[PDB]
Amino acid sequence: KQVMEEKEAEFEYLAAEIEALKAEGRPQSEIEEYAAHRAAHIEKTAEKQ
Amino acid sequence: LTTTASDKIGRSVPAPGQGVLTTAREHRGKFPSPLLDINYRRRQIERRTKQVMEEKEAEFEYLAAEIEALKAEGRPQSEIEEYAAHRAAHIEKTAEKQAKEILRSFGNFFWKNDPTIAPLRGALAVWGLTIDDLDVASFHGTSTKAN
Amino acid sequence: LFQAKEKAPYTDEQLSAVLLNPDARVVEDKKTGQLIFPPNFM
Amino acid sequence: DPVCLFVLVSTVEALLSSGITDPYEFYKYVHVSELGNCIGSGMGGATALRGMHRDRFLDKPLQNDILQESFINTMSAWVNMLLLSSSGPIKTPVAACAT
Amino acid sequence: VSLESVLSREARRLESVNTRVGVDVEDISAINTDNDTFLDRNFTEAEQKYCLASKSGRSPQKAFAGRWTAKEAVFKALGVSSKGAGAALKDIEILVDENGAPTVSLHGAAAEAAKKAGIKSVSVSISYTDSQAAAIATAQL
Repeated sequence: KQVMEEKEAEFEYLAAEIEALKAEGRPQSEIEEYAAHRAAHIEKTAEKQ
Repeated sequence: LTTTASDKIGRSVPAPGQGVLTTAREHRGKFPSPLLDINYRRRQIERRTKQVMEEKEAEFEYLAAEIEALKAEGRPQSEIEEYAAHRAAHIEKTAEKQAKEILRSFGNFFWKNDPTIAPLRGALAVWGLTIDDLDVASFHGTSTKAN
Repeated sequence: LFQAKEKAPYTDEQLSAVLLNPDARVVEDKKTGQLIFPPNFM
Repeated sequence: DPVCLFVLVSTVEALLSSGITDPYEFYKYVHVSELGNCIGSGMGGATALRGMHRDRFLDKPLQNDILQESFINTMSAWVNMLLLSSSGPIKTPVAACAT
Repeated sequence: VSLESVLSREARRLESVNTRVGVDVEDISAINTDNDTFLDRNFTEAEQKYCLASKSGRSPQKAFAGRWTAKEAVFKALGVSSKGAGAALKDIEILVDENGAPTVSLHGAAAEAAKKAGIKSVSVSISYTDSQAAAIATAQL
């Protein structure tokens, strides 16, 4: 259960990092890429747990 | 780090191959993995710690509840004293085990079984070091022309 | 029952690259039935 | 050495009793680093071990690299060489009876 | 041995009804006693003076940690909604009586919250392992 919650929390922090990168003015693709990569990374982490 | 590797098909038993190369295998993914930042990993440890704390408190309230249930069953005061003290020590031990598994996961072994981190890299990264921090190499150095 | 190898599943240029791409995998070659590191394994 | 022949065939028989006709099958699923060998012995090739002392001291004919066949690791090397091409870890235990 | 497990066992053994409870435990190490801004934000002058005084029988880090744990346990015993993890706990004051037993005094927003929650009074039990202060707090409904 905690792993599940932690995964959701991670994704909301990523939602927040995404909005921060937008505010920095970064490329749409760079953010697409960073986010998809980070998502795969989050998934991988939950699996590891 | 410690490791051994076989060379590939070679039909001379003496002949030196190159198997220890494989320590450097990885896919150089487009971004670094966030794990390569110690501060991110530091957050993640310091984060999970919190859940361990909450979980310990929750455990103790479940034990509070089991205690009241054992009372209701009519059991010996001593049996409950004993069961509870034992269970408490057991809860404590569990939280410790968690704290250590987090340290093992993120501190010592985070790169084991990851195809995007080379083991030589991961081993140095435990200490905040990179491949640029390997200063000395002691060579097998057998004075043979091929080796 | 026993039938020995001779060639590696890779070739001498691929060699180091197979040693460095941990996701390198063979395929069955549809012409020979061998298992080989395909030229585009990377 | 004859013990190498015993090991090679016991290995292939084990592959077949696993339902595998070619070790390269593994390399569909796993990397060539991930396959290990830890086969060992009480002692190495008894033929080579003996011949290198005794028979060379009697000036008989020999294949010259005979020393290598006397080492325990060599049977494991042969298994790798002819069947596997592995890059993975290879280790060599020694415990006479318990090996 | 006489661990706060073995003794908080008895304290915990008092609670079943007419009451809401908080369990909290905090590492002596996790409490940053070297940060004046943290101390001033979360402890009263009376609490700080007690924790820094030799009469506590404890290292200052232990003393501050017990108080911190106790505040958190009390807050949980109140069961009211948190203002977020950044809220100050200074409104929950944890002193000692003439016998050396902990006393819970509620001020400001904590007092208003307790009154809205119908809380009769608040009481607490506290002691220490070698690594962590442990506290159970109890607020009667």
